[PDB]
Amino acid sequence: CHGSDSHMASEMLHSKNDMFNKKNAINIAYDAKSLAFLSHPATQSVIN
Amino acid sequence: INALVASRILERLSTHRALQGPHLAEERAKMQHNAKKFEELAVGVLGECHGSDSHMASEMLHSKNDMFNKKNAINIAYDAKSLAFLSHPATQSVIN
Amino acid sequence: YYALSKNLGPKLIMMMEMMKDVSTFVFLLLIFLIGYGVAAQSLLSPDEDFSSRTFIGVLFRPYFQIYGELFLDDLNSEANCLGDTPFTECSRETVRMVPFFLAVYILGSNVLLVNLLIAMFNDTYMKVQEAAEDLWRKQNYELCA
Amino acid sequence: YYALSKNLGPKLIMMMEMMKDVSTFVFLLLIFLIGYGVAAQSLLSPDEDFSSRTFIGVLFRPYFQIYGELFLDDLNSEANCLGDTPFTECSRETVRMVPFFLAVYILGSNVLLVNLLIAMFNDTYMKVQEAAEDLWRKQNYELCA
Amino acid sequence: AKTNITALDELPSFALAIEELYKREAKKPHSHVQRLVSLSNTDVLGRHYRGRDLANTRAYNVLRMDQIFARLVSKDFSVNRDFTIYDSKYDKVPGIQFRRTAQASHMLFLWAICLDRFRMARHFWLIGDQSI
Amino acid sequence: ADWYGHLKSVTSFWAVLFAFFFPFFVLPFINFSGAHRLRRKFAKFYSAPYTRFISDLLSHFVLCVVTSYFVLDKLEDTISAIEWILLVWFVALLLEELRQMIFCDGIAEYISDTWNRLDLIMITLFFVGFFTHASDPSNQDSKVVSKGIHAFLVVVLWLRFMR
Amino acid sequence: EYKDRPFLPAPFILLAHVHMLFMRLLRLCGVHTQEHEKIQDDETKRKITTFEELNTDKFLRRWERERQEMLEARVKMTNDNVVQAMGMMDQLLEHMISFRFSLDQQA
Amino acid sequence: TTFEELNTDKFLRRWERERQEMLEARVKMTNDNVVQAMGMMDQLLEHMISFRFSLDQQA
Ligand SMILES: CC(C)CCC[C@@H](C)[C@H]1CC[C@H]2[C@@H]3CC=C4C[C@@H](O)CC[C@]4(C)[C@H]3CC[C@]12C
Ligand SMILES: CC(C)CCC[C@@H](C)[C@H]1CC[C@H]2[C@@H]3CC=C4C[C@@H](O)CC[C@]4(C)[C@H]3CC[C@]12C
Ligand SMILES: CC(C)CCC[C@@H](C)[C@H]1CC[C@H]2[C@@H]3CC=C4C[C@@H](O)CC[C@]4(C)[C@H]3CC[C@]12C
Ligand SMILES: CC(C)CCC[C@@H](C)[C@H]1CC[C@H]2[C@@H]3CC=C4C[C@@H](O)CC[C@]4(C)[C@H]3CC[C@]12C
Ligand SMILES: CC(C)CCC[C@@H](C)[C@H]1CC[C@H]2[C@@H]3CC=C4C[C@@H](O)CC[C@]4(C)[C@H]3CC[C@]12C
Repeated sequence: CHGSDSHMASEMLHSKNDMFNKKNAINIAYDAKSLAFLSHPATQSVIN
Repeated sequence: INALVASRILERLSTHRALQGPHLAEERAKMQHNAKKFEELAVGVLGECHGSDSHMASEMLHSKNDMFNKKNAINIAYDAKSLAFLSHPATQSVIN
Repeated sequence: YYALSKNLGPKLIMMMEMMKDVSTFVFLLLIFLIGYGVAAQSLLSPDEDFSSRTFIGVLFRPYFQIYGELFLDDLNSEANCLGDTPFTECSRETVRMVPFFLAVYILGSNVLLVNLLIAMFNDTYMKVQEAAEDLWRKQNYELCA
Repeated sequence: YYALSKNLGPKLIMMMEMMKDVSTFVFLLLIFLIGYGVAAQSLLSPDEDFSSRTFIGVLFRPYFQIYGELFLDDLNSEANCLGDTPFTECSRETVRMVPFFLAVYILGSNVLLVNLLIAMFNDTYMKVQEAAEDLWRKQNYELCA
Repeated sequence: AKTNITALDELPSFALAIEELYKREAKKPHSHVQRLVSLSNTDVLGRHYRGRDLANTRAYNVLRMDQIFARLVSKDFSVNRDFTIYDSKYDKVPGIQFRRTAQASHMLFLWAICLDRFRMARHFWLIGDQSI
Repeated sequence: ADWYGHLKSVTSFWAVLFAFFFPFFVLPFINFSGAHRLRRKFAKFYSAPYTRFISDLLSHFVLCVVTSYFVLDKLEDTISAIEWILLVWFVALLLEELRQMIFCDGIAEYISDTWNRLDLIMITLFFVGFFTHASDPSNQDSKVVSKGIHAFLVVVLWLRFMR
Repeated sequence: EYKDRPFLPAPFILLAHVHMLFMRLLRLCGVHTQEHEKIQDDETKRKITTFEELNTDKFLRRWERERQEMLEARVKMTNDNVVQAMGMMDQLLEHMISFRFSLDQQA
Repeated sequence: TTFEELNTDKFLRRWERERQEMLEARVKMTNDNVVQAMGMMDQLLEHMISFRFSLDQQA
């Protein structure tokens, strides 16, 4: 995603999903304790 | 000189406003790859020269070429920001 | 003119790289220096009006105590302790906490921060030595030109 | 508020990791400090009743001598040695062992323990630098939230 | 069999099919599913409150399993199910077949994660959406 | 697991130390692996090797504190009570070292260990200092020389604590 | 070291010393006591034996499979297979030359 | 949704091609190919022995 369109990838990470009580992928990733996902440059770019 | 110029044009072209887009990604990648290859060529030929005749290689690096406003290969290399070419022992020997 | 030398020149480039670690050390020490300095100056003179001398007292001795010059004789004179043991038989008991604060402070500054600066330098040096050598080789032509 | 910075924040996490090495250094020095301090205080004053001043004398000068402030003039005054050479022509010959004990002590504390702390920091730093960077990246979201 | 609970009676046919897959795998000797459900200490609808006959005949329903997986993720994870879209009145809505597929796929996906069957899990993960 | 003598809650320094000093107030309310059981658990807890280490540490720590006060405080004109207590303590230590030499491994095996050599040096230093004081207790010079030998004794005692 | 050590701490170890001397005197001269211990049952012994034997076989199977998945072993095994393939071609050529003879004698 | 699905398929294709270009996979695949080559030789030998029988019965 980050290779193809950085802005569209940013838009996907910010999307709120109804199936997990209306919160985004980074919140799920933090709840899943996925250190590898959080340390990725794309995820860090959206957090910044 | 042509390999250095080619490396600079492909490297600068791959990071440009004309090449941004979702569909243009893979070619861009290709450009970077190609850039590296040309850089390798530019180093490689030079290395061969230093193996064969150090003095004649020194004479070739000092030659002024008319097609790029009468200046040598090291000036072109500096203008192309080729760190690999400048750090080579043959190039350093001519600078010293 | 040291930059033209193959020994002094890359080392100069490495020094410019290590300046960020120097800045990191300065930001961490500044915290301990102003905290300990305000606390120690207030503890030594609790009944004095604020002046410019109060501000120098907050930065003068705290900064120079991290280089090993401990002004313990001067601190002993300022604390008005008349005993042979250094901080006994004082007028106020609060000023006897002055060596304890100091005891914490030089543990923070000399044993902890200086040694971490040594660790940061060694790591930074190993990381950017080859890049510094390459950058010196580009600057060799630049100086020749 | 330094934790939000990409330079100061991971270094803060590394400092919290190096605190165990700091604790190791404190446990090893405590041994030499109380041993040398009780021995040196007893050697300087062998005919004095125990008091609170005896306890401060055991911890005051031993702790501050590891930072380079050597109270040799003060030790010379307390030993009652009247010679021009520092520990000659004393009333008791046992007090002439006071600089020798000191000679061993600062060899143990400054040359051995401080340099081992430097070695432990460098090893610890190289081990936990990448984990500290990853943990800072998780804390970046935590601070944003 | 019919149940007095309105939440359980609202469940579609495929939920009962997933319940049959959980029951059939669970009745096998030394199955980790039976231990997970018994050690979970919850009631039939999955709420952490710890008759008995319903609580045992339909002990591997989908709502309780959803609750068990929710506790496994974190302390405030709560997966939202919407089984009202499987009624025949919503068939005219554009793209409904994808949504019905996606939800169904998700439930089967979770079942395949529980039995540690990676290939079928990967297959249901690729069929559905919200991959990451 | 052999350490801790096979028990669940005995894991940190503080837990075993708290249970040691307070036997009747932390042991029943802890995980266990009548006079039939309390006595059995007490025999298992105090038969554990970790508990003997904790007892030896505490014993050596009191020895260090008591000997440190003895060398800092001035000597009296006769042999004091604390001096007699330290005399009994170091004979007991000397008898334990002799018992280990004769009845356990061998003399060669004992001398090989560096801590046994340190044990021998500390007992030797104390007895030289004690007899120096006890030869002439009212002599000021004897008091000064005795404290001089006992300075070395305190240095070895605190250095041995590292074991 | 701390398993065999005397139970009581240093100032009080003298009591432990006199207790050990009393036990040694009562055991050597008096002979009024002995030593008691506990012996594991045969059921738990054969249970430990079965576990150890099963895991020994399991480790040998895993070790053999791991050594067969190395790159060097695979290159060596493929090489031997190519050698066996030529051997089969040599047999094929013998059958071929036999027909050549048979077809020559058939005319 | 379309972007995420397309990139998921793209990553799986790239991942599969990368796993097929490893040295271990290539050595394993060439080894299986040599095994299949012997199998084809075994079939060839069966056809050969069939002619041997046919030529023997032809005289
Ligand atoms: C703050 C944390 C790190 C530890 C706490 C230790 C502090 C509270 C202790 C350590 C040393 C102490 C001081 C030591 C001795 C004296 C002399 C006494 O006549 C008055 C109190 C005074 C002046 C104490 C005040 C409290 C003190 C400063
Ligand atoms: C291994 C290291 C950390 C040893 C620790 C040394 C500490 C416990 C020692 C070193 C210097 C000491 C201080 C020296 C002088 C004084 C003044 C006196 O009037 C009260 C006690 C006080 C304030 C001491 C408190 C304890 C002290 C801070
Ligand atoms: C203990 C190990 C490490 C080495 C032993 C060295 C010790 C025993 C030595 C080294 C220096 C020595 C001292 C040096 C000089 C004098 C002056 C003399 O008029 C009386 C003895 C006295 C005070 C010595 C006592 C013994 C001494 C302390
Ligand atoms: C490389 C290093 C270890 C060199 C060793 C230095 C040693 C041998 C030196 C340094 C300082 C010295 C001491 C300095 C002063 C005195 C007081 C005097 O009345 C007796 C000797 C005595 C006690 C000295 C003994 C020897 C001594 C401890
Ligand atoms: C092995 C190590 C630890 C032990 C060192 C030996 C010590 C206990 C002995 C060896 C030499 C001794 C010194 C020899 C001579 C004198 C001079 C006398 O007027 C006072 C005592 C004094 C200063 C002695 C003090 C104790 C002494 C230092």
